[PDB]
Formats: sequence, structure tokens, C-alpha cells
Amino acid sequence: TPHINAEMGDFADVVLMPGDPLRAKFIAETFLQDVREVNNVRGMLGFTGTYKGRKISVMGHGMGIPSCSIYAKELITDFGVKKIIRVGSCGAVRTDVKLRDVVIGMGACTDSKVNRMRFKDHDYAAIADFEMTRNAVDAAKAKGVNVRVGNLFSADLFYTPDPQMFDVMEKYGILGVEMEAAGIYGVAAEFGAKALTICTVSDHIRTGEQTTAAERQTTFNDMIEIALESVLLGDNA
Amino acid sequence: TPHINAEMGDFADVVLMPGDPLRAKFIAETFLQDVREVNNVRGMLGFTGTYKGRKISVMGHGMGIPSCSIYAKELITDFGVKKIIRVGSCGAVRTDVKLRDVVIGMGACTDSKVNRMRFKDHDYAAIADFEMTRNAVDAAKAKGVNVRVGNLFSADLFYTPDPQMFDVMEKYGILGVEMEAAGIYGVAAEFGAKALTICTVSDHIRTGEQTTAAERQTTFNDMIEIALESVLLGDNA
Amino acid sequence: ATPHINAEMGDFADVVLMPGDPLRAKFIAETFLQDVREVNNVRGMLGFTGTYKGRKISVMGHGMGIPSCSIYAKELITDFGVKKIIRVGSCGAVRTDVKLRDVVIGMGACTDSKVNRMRFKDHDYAAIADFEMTRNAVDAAKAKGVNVRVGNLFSADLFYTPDPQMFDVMEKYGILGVEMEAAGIYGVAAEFGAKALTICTVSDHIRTGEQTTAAERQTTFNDMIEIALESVLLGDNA
Amino acid sequence: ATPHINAEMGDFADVVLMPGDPLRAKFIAETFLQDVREVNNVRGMLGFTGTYKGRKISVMGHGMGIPSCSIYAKELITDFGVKKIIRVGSCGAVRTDVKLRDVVIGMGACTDSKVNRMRFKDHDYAAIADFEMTRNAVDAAKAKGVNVRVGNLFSADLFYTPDPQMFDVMEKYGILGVEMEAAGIYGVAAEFGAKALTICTVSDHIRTGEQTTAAERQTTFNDMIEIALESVLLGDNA
Amino acid sequence: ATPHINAEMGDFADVVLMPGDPLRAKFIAETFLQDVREVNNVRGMLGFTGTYKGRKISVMGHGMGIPSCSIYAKELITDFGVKKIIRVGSCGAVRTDVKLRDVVIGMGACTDSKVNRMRFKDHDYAAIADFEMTRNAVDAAKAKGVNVRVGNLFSADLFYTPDPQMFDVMEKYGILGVEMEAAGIYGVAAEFGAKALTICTVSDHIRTGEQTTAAERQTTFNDMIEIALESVLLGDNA
Amino acid sequence: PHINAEMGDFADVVLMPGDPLRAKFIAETFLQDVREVNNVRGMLGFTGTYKGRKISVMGHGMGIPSCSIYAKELITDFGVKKIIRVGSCGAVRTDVKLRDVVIGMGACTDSKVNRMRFKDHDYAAIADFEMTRNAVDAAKAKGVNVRVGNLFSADLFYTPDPQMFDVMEKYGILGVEMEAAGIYGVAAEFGAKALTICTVSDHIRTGEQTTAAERQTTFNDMIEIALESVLLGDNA
Ligand SMILES: O=c1[nH]cnc2c(C[N@@H+]3C[C@H](CO)[C@@H](O)C3)c[nH]c12
Ligand SMILES: O=c1[nH]cnc2c(C[N@@H+]3C[C@H](CO)[C@@H](O)C3)c[nH]c12
Ligand SMILES: O=c1[nH]cnc2c(C[N@@H+]3C[C@H](CO)[C@@H](O)C3)c[nH]c12
Ligand SMILES: O=c1[nH]cnc2c(C[N@@H+]3C[C@H](CO)[C@@H](O)C3)c[nH]c12
Ligand SMILES: O=c1[nH]cnc2c(C[N@@H+]3C[C@H](CO)[C@@H](O)C3)c[nH]c12
Ligand SMILES: O=c1[nH]cnc2c(C[N@@H+]3C[C@H](CO)[C@@H](O)C3)c[nH]c12
Repeated sequence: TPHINAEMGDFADVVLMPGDPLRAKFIAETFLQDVREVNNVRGMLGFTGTYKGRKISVMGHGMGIPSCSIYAKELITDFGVKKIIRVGSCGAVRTDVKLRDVVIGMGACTDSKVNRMRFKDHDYAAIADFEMTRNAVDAAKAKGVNVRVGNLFSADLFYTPDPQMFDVMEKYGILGVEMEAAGIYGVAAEFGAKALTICTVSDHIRTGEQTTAAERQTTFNDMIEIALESVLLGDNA
Repeated sequence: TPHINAEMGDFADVVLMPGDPLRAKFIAETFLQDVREVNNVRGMLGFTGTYKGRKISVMGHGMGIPSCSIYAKELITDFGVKKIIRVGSCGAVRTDVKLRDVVIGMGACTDSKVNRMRFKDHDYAAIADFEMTRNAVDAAKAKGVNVRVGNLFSADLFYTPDPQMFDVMEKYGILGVEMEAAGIYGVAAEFGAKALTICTVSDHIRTGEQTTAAERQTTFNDMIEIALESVLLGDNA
Repeated sequence: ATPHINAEMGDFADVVLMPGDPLRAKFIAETFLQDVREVNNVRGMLGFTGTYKGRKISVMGHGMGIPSCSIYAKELITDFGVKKIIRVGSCGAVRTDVKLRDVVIGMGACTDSKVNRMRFKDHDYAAIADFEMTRNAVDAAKAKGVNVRVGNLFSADLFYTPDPQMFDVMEKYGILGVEMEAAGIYGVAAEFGAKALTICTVSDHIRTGEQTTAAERQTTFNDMIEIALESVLLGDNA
Repeated sequence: ATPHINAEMGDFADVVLMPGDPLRAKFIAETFLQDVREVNNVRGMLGFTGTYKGRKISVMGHGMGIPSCSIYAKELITDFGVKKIIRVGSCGAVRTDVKLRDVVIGMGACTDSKVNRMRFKDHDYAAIADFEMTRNAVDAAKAKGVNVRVGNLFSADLFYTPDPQMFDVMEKYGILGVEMEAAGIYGVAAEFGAKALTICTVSDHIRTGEQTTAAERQTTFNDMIEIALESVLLGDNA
Repeated sequence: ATPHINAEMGDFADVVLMPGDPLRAKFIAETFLQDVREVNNVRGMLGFTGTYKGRKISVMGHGMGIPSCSIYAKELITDFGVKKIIRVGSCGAVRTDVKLRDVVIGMGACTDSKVNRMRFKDHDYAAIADFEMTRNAVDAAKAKGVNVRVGNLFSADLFYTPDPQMFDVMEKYGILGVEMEAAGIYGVAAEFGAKALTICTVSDHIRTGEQTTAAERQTTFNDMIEIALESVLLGDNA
Repeated sequence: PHINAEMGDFADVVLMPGDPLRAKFIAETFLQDVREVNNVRGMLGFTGTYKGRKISVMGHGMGIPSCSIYAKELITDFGVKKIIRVGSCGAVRTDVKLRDVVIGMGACTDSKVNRMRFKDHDYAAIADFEMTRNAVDAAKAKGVNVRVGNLFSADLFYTPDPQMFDVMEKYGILGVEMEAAGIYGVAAEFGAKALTICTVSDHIRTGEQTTAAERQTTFNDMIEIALESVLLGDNA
């Protein structure tokens, strides 16, 4: 394809995907052994290595539902990928969610039309795989990292013309605003694979508190430990 | 209210709700001790008793999203109910789902407009509470009952003018078609409570197999054992 | 053979009155009809057949909301040969000039349900009653000396609506009562080639909170039933 | 004055018949009314006032389509005090049992326009006629010996539709005629607190392709006009 | 042979100027063309053909609103061989920097109609003009010394809108004028493989309340006509 | 969070491909005195001169949600007046061929973004007229045949509704890409100007495809046209 210049075999059966290809590089270099770069078309870096002896890939998916939908579809159909774990950032709308909290999207709401296009303009509930979600919760408990599990909201406009929607999201308990989960979940169902999104809170939409671009690139490590350990728990169940 | 003729305290903090009030009567009489009838307005029978010493209520919610939304809302706001477990029936679209299989709706798709009305016409992912879902999966393992966990589809028209939509549901891995879960999940989120739907497959939309009215009323009991045992798991943290 | 109705063909009259509440159906049958038999009780959704002034009449609950009544209406028509359904409901008022216990006739029913969009290529289906059944009801009310208003109902999906401002829009557009069923019954009647009408008694005022008791709703809205039954006789004789 | 009507208050009767075609309005005024004066001609949209059997009546074109007729109907109601509008239209049939020159009465009007969604918070507004006006029309037809059907019209935005399959849906749902205006007139009437009814003569059959000529539509659809005018007299007399 | 146009193939030029108002079409033809003949008068929708500087040109009313103009535009294209339509309309301004009598050129047209959703599987169809026709109009305006703005129109279905707040949105997004047709004409031109452009003169200012008279709209918006006619000659000579 | 540059680092005109490596190629190949001004998330951006005139080029990533972020921030935070997207697209018409250049006077879409801006009505996502004319005139001067008309900005490359391509073809859509309608909505929202010019990299019907290297470094016509169009705009 125009998007992935790898050969079949180059990816593991599980791929962790941040939006930022530079965070994918940092993740692979910091957590994995015997790392090879396996993709670089359009600068969208992907890598394969081992974590505690288990093959794991890590590859950026870019920002937004249309970008990540391409990469996730191709990994599943063209490279045999079974599980995708998005390891993202997100913005908090709830006053009881703080910067650097880790949130797990058992569901993802969205203002995109992509799932309506798949589902005859009805409401498709964009959900994670249950066992992957359980694995992540159990991994977080073993690492002593607090998590909340619930709904994300995958937005199409970061610079939204309707900020009042944040109040609606908050009323409905949305844990974090990001731009991808509902898309990845729709692709996973469409093409018969499994996915989960875990995010670290990088911005507070109410308070204005934020992290730097450097922090987002190299500093959200709890979520990656949880993600990797969750894979091992899923293998051994 | 016009729908419930009970006093606060008459209901437990957890209520199991089938659509059929006669199934509610059967559940209470068969599984609970010291049962009392606490509601009978419009014939929508509700009961309260104990299960292994633990206070539990069971009450009908009627058919369809508009019916069950009324009862779920009132139990939460007027009677202090913290958890609702819908114990329903459903129609299968998948070739690997059989009559009497028990399915757990971690999400519920829908063709209703009710969540759009709540959510500014965007896609609200109607999801169960994660811990209640985990409790149900764990209770099923302990009871030796096979389950599948994933998406239900809550339909507004049992007699649908669009049977092709079943093919779409199948392609997206929908485990069962019922008429309520998405509405119950929307209410639970709106009013700050927790819910889960567990259903027994009563019809197969592809094979044409159907159970009788009597079977639906009194024979789908694995789901009830799972529901009740899941409550006890939830209490024990 | 259906999961919803445990009757045999023949058990229902060609005209069925339908309240949402099966206990109201029981009260209607026992109060207004002779030689009554119970003909359905699956899911507690009581139905009955008797005679009114010698004419066969059935009365059966349809439950709350469009998805509930759609199932029962469809089955009565296709499986039991029912020609006419008259919903005999309650409703909540939004207009200042509509009062508790007024009787309102839904020539049309607006809705916030998606069911008619599903039937009609996502366009606007005008959910309307049968014209002659509507005329029969107006004439029967006139003959009884009971005032009625004839116009639009609004069939809501959420009794506990997250958008109460919509009641203002309903009032501005002259909606006579809010209930939860008419637009669904009208869509089923058109889909399956039968006739329907919804008549409702105002049981609540949505602006003021004025309310009737559960017992009042179940046994006490009699004018609408006399109007419904007499309207059937007018229709037979026309 | 508005850009659309160059008449003075008082120039219109409290009842206005409205065909889409200003030349049919001219025909109606010349053929059925006495003491006629022309009261509007802006944009060629001819309107007239005279008397029928002594009763003041106006007749004015509304143009083709919902956006055109919405402008005229609103202004007549709010600026000229009009109480009742009877659209006297043509329509295209989709049913086999509906034939050229049949008269149909639109107790409701479905639509593929977005205008009533704009008025009604994107829900389904059931665009309905006034009940008494409808009854008056049905009764007048009976007195004139003209067979009518009473039911749903479908008010299309696109005469040359990109979705002819929709006609099959219309036919299933018993749609009596396809025109382009009623649902818009009924929305305006409700919005601004007046009463309206649409009566149409079948001028095309969508299935057989048979079409009446322009001249036949302009000056030959007498039954619907006789029905409309007599229906007004019925409405006056309770 | 259509119900809407009583003309023969060849009666129309390959280019037709279309205002909404048939009386403006008459004024345009009589004022600007030589050897004029009337070629349509069905429904009072006057159409004419003559020459401009020796070049055959037609001018015909399209009526108010998308459904009206969609019928005439389609038939001109498919039945009379028309290749270009230039709508020469009026519009209402929402911007503070747009004044009465300004000429605006609609390289695009937004809309609240459902017609393009019906053509385009309920997605967003960008209703655009033909580029070269747009260029020709800009260049003709420069040659005629007439200031123009080129950008988006908004084609409304409800002149009497229940949502005046939308004007604030239009203004934010730079909408140059509110009219009722352009999006519909552009949708038909794309559907049937022809070319269109809408040029409008500001007749009302929605914020200041300034309004031109019916007479002004009919006969005084002539800069846009000079631009339209000269733009055709440029298009021929490219 | 997305751009690590100071005010003044971008020219008033920015060319934007989706591919940051194509941005690098454009800067290296067509501009002088180039410096890299952004690299956050790998989304490379550069500023240099074309025939003496200051010009920037920066990737926008794939899809409406990605490019809407970059375009917004360039306008509001970096004072950018004109954005010219220099993209690829897939053809659906039989008379549109690989390597053909197409100019999006308008962009249709299946995204909800403009509905969210425009009270759920139809916003006609259009280019700036003069930028469009400049590009057409520049193409004529370069002797490059262009078609000018509607693009279609898709949200799903791997669409579940391939029948829609038939509808696009009927309606004359020149190319399918994933960005224009979003960039045009942002430009209107924040009061700037934009145009999309694309090279056909795929034929959606025939299956003809250019390689990834071809997309990255061989679509020169559209770049020459974009840069020359800027000079025409300066001088008109
Ligand atoms: O405030 C926000 N709104 C929407 N998404 C995010 C995210 C998550 N990301 C990061 C990135 C946009 O900065 C896109 O991939 C989605 C962090 N903060 C926010
Ligand atoms: O085939 C089906 N379609 C939709 N729902 C159900 C259900 C679940 N219920 C049972 C009941 C309708 O029979 C309503 O409460 C939803 C079982 N089978 C089906
Ligand atoms: O305030 C109201 N909102 C909606 N419906 C009703 C009705 C009519 N019914 C009664 C019942 C809900 O109480 C449902 O079947 C529709 C009475 N009051 C109201
Ligand atoms: O075949 C049809 N389709 C839609 N409308 C009409 C009508 C009614 N009119 C007549 C006119 C278009 O001819 C417009 O005002 C609506 C007659 N025939 C048809
Ligand atoms: O304020 C306005 N709103 C909508 N359209 C127009 C127009 C343009 N026309 C004129 C005519 C309505 O007066 C219809 O054909 C559209 C001028 N002013 C306005
Ligand atoms: O076949 C296609 N469908 C949708 N977009 C494109 C494009 C244009 N791009 C390239 C890139 C996806 O390959 C995204 O930025 C939009 C080229 N070919 C196609």
C-alpha cells in the first residue's frame, strides 16, 4: 500500500499505536529489546521488538479517525494483526479527572459519521474487546496505577465550534476527549479483530492545565507498562 | 409516580429486570426468600426478597426502550437504586450463537433516537458498567455457564421493515437483538447509576427456531444464576 | 404461535380498543361489555372480547411506548384479522386551554421516534388516523354531549425527556396532548393496511404538575370509552 | 408592503382558495365568482376577491413548491388576517386505484422537505389539515356527487426525483397523490395559528405516464373547485 | 410538451438568464434584447428569446424557491438543449460590508434544503457554479466597472425563517447573500450535465432593515444583467 | 501541542501536502534558503523562498481531523493568509487519468465537520475565487491541462459504501481525497483563504496506482502550478 512499506511477518500479532510516530519510537527504544524499524512511509514510524521475550510492535497512527482507520485496517487485513492497543493522550472534561490520570475506553462516543456509514445510519456502540479491557484493568492493579474504565469521546474537531458539548460529555461521565478510539473500534469490528484504547490525560479542558509537547512524546509511561503487561495477561489466560 | 406504587425502602439497591412481569414473578418465587410484592401498577409486577441473605428486587420493565426507560429512571431517582441488571431474551443473528446461549451486552447498538436526543445528535456509546460486566463474566465462569460478551442491538421495531440490517448486525458481531439495553444504559448514564444487560437467546433469526411463550417465562434460568451471583461478587469488592 | 398473544384466530373482534394499561383493559371489558371472555394473558398483557349493544368488541392493553404497541398492533392486524384499532389512552397537556379530563382526538400524531423514518426512507411520514373513524368519534362525542378537541398528538419516546424546551415548541404548534404511542400505531396501521384512531383523556398537565392518581387512570376515564364504543356503531351503520 | 403582495388590508376575504398556478386562480375567479376585482399582481402572482353565492371569497396563486407557497400563505395569515386557506391543487397518482381527474383530500401530507424539521427541532411534525375543514370538504363532495379519497398526500421538493423507488414506498403507505405544497401550507398554518386544507385533482399518473395538458390543468378541474367553495359554506353554517 | 413549458425545441437559446420574477424576465428581454419573442407563458412564467449584440439569448422566470426553479432548469437542459443557465436574482445581505444594490457572484451556494442530500446519499454536496462562467462574470464586471464580491450564497427554503440566529452563522462564514434558489440550480446542472452560475443584487439588508420596493426589484437591478450578458460573450470567445 | 515554531517562522502563504516527507521534498527541490521550522509529531514544516518570495511548506497529515488542527493554528497563531493544499487523489471518472492535475473549486464530503459548524445545514465548502483563478492561469502558463470543479473529501479510504463512487462519478467529482472540505471549512471559520490542488495518484475503478516513492517525489506539475499561482496573486 501507499501507507505501510513493511513485508508480512514484520509486525507482531499485537500492535501498540500512539498517534505520534515519535512517541512510537520512544516507546520501542525504551521498553523493547532487539528493535527493528519496519515502517517509515509518510514519516509514520513503526517498530517491532520483544517485551519480556514476547514479540510486540509499536507504530504511530496519526491524528484523527480517518488517519488511524487506514493504518488499523491495513495492519489487520494485510499484516495479520489480531490486537491493537491505542496508547494515546486525551483531554479531561470531568472536574474529578486530573492531568496524568490513565483512562481506559471500554466504549468510545463520537461526533464522526464513520460508524453511521458502516451501520445504516443507526447507533453503533463502538466498544473495546472485553478481555483486552479486563487484561488492562488487571495489569493496572498489579502495577499499582489507578485507572478509570468507561467512555471516551472521539472528536473530529480538536478546535470545536461547540464547546457546550463538553458539558454534555461531562454529564454523561466521559473520561477523556481524544480523536481516534471510536474509529479504531469500528475498524476492529468491521474486519474481525480486537482493540482497546488506553489514554493518559494530557490537557484539562476545564482548567486549561496542560503538558508540553515533549511531555506527551516521552513522559506518559504508566499507560505503556499497563498496555504491555496486559498483553502478557491476555496470552496466559 | 403513575408507574410505581411503592414506598422508598421497598426496593433493594440492586434490581433484576426482565421485560415480562410474569418472568419477574417466576424469578422472585424461584430464587428469593421472604418475597413480597412491592409494585403492581399497570400489572408491572415488582418483588423484593433475599438471595443468600442479600436484599434483591426483581421487577418487569415492559417491552421496548420507552417502557423500560420510565421504570429504570424512577427506580434510580425515586427509590435509590444503584444497579440494574436487565435479564432479557434476544434473537440471534450469528451462525455461532445458539438457542439458549447466554450473552452479556458490554455495549448496546440501537436504531432508537433516544440517545441522540440526550447527546446532541452525536453517537453515544451505550455501554454497561465495567465492574458489573466483569462480575457477570466471573459469575458465569464460577457457575459453569458459557457466555459471550460484546454488543447487543436494541431495536425499536421487532417487526422490522429492514431485515437486511440483520446482515449488517451479523457482520459487526452483534450477539443478540433485543429492544431495551441501549435505553437502560442511556438512563443509567443520565442519572448516575450503573447497569448491565444479560440475555438468553430465545429466537434464531436465521434458522427460524423460536422458544414458546412458556419457555421464555420460566426456563431461561442460567442468566438469573449468573445475575444473582454477580451481585454478590460486586458486594465483595 | 406468537410470543406475544396466546389466542386463536376468531378470539378477537374486528375492532379492538387498546389502552396502554392492561388493568384498564380489564376494567373497560368488565364495565362496558357483556359476555366477556379473557383471550390473552401472555406477559400480563390482558385482552378480552365481549359485546357492546350486541356488537362484538375486543379490548386489550398495548403497553407503554411505540415499540411495545407496535408489536401488538401488527399482530392483531396480520394474525387476527383486526380491521380497526382504537387506542384509548391518557396524555399530558401542554396548552393553557387544555384541561385535566378533556378528551382529545388525534387526527395526527407527531413523534420523536425514528420508527416512521425507518419505514419511509428517512422522510417525514404524516402519521394520521383513518378519516371516517375520526369523524365517527367526533359525531359520537357530539351525540353524548362531550366536548372534544381534534388535532395533533405528540408521541414521545422519553417520558422523562432531556429536552423539556420541546414542550414549548409543541404548545406553539397546537399539540393537544403528549402520549407515547399514537404515531407508532398509525405507522403500523398504514404499513399493514388497516385503520386506527387514538382518543386520549388528559391525565396530567405538563406545565403545572396537575396529575390524576394511578387508580384514576385505571378506572375513571369513562367518557373516552363511551365515545370510542359509540363511534364503532356509527362506523358500522354509515 | 412586502415584496410579494401589493394589496391593502381588507382586500382579501377571511378564506382564500390557492392553486399553484396564477392563471388557474384567474380562471377560478372568472368562472365561479361574481363582482371580481384583481387584488395582487406582483411577480405575476395573480390574486382576486369576489363572491360565491353572496359570500366573500378570494383566490390567489401560491407558485410551485413549499418555499414559494410558504411565503404567500404566511403573509395572507399575518398581514391580511386570513383564517382559512384551501389549496386547490393538482397531483400525481402512484396507486393503481387512483385515476386521472380523481379528486383527493389531504387530511395529512408527508414530505421530503426539511422545513417542518426546521420548525420542530428535527422531529416528525405530522402535517395535518384542519379537521372541520376536511369534514366540510368530504361532506360537500358527497352533496356534489363526486367520489373522493381522504388520506395522505406526499409534498415533494423534486418533481424530477433522483429516487423514483420512493414512489413504491408512497404507494405501499397509501399515498393518494404526489404534489409539492401541502406539507408546507400545513406547517405555516400551524406556525401562525390559522387553518388549512389541500384538495387536489389527479393530473398525472406516475405509473402509466399519462399527463393532462397545461390547458386542462389551468381550466378544467371544476369538481375540486365546486367542492372547495361549497365546503366553505358548510363551514360557515356549523 | 411538458406541463411547465409550452415551447418547441429551438425556441430557447443555448444560454438562458433566469430571474425568479417573470415580470423581471419581461423587463430584461424588452430592455436588453433585440427581436424579442415570447416563447413561454404557462403558469404566467414568461420566457423570451432575442439577441444581445447579435448573439441569441433567452430570459425566463424560474419562480421562488428550489422546487420551482428545479423544474424549469431541468426541462431547459434536457428538453430544450440549454447548456448554460445564469440566475439573475435578488438577495438579502447579512454582512456589515455588503450594501443594498451590491452585486454578488455565487461561486458556491450553501442551503438548508434536503434536495442535494437526496441526490448525494445524504452527504454534503458542494453546490458550485461552473468555474469558467464564474471567471467570465468576474471579468465582465471588471470591464463594466461594476464592483462585485465572489463567494458563497445561502439558498434558504424559508424566507420567514423560524431560526433567525442562523443569519449570525451565515455572517460568521462570510455568506454574501441569502436567496432561495442557487443551490438547487447548481444541483440540477450537475445532475443533468450542464453549467450554471447565480449572480444576485442585494435587495434587502437583514441587519439594517433596508428594503427595496417591489418596483425596484422588478426593473432596477441592471448592473447584474449587463455583467451576465457580457459574461456570455466572453465565454463564447474563450 | 502541534507546532513548535515562533510567530514569523511561517510565510503568509503555506503549501500543505498530507505527507511531511513530500513537504521536505518540496522545500529541498523548489525553495532556496530553506530552514526547518516544525518537527513536532514528525509533521515537518519548512520556510524558504521561491524566486525571492517567502513561502512555507508543511505536512498536514491524513484526513479532515488532522489537517483541521494544523490549518487552524497556522491561521490564528502564525498569521497565515493563504493555504494551498498540494495533495494526491483517487479518480472515479473515465476521463481522469493518473498524474492528471485537478483543482477543487469545491469539496463535497461525508464528514460531519461542516454540519457541526453550520447548524446541520449544507455548507458549500469552497476555495477562494482569486486563488482558484490564479491556479488555473498558472496551469495555462505552465502548459499543464487542469480540470476545475468538485473534489470529494472522504473520511474512510477503505469505504464500506463503494457504490458512492458511482454517485460521485455521476456528479462529475474530479478526485477523491480526504482533506479539502475540512481545510475549506477552517479557512471560512477563521477568516483566511484556501485552495486544494491534487495530482491523481490512484484510479479507484481501474486499480492503477503510483508507488509511495512516486507520491513523495514526482508530483512536480502541481507544485509548479501552486508556486506560480502565488506569484500571480501577489501581482494582481
Ligand atoms: O483537548 C483535546 N481534544 C481532543 N483530543 C485530545 C487529545 C488526544 N489526541 C492528541 C491529538 C490532538 O492533540 C489527537 O491525536 C487526539 C489530547 N487532548 C485533546
Ligand atoms: O427477534 C427479536 N427481535 C427483537 N427483540 C427480541 C427479543 C427480546 N425481547 C423480547 C420482547 C419482544 O418479543 C422485547 O422485550 C424484546 C427476543 N427476540 C427478539
Ligand atoms: O406527561 C406525559 N408524557 C408522555 N406521555 C403521557 C401520557 C400517556 N401515556 C401514559 C404512559 C406513561 O405514563 C404512556 O403509555 C403514555 C400521560 N401523561 C404523559
Ligand atoms: O407528478 C407530480 N409530481 C409532483 N407534483 C405534482 C403535481 C402538483 N403540482 C403541479 C406543479 C408541478 O407540475 C407543482 O405545483 C406541484 C402534479 N403532478 C405532480
Ligand atoms: O431576505 C431574503 N431571504 C431570502 N431570499 C431573499 C431574496 C431573493 N429571492 C427573492 C424571492 C423572495 O422574496 C425569492 O425568489 C428569493 C431577497 N431577499 C431575501
Ligand atoms: O483512493 C483514494 N481515496 C481517498 N483519498 C485518496 C488520496 C489522497 N490522500 C492520500 C492519503 C490516503 O492515501 C490521504 O491523505 C488522502 C489518494 N488516493 C485516494
